[PDB]
Amino acid sequence: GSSGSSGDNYRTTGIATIEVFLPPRLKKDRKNLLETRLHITGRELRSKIAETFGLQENYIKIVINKKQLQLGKTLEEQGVAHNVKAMVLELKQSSGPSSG
Repeated sequence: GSSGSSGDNYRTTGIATIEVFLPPRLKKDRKNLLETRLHITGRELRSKIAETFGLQENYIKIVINKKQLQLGKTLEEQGVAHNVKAMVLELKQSSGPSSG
């Protein structure tokens, strides 16, 4: 429903290269780099990568520094700088409440 917000012309770009490491299942190409801002919420990432590689966002989890991506914290908050690395993990069987 309608699209188009914010603008720019001349101003430093708060972009940051991210290294996405897909599992030995998809295999698309060498180390995949993802260019994104830092202001974006960690959640946006988990979603970005997904959409990016058309993968799933509700079925994946980023990992950085043998830690988990803090979707509740901004890339900057958690501590995501430029030229960083990230791992793509696949959630486990999610049963939860039966579907009716």
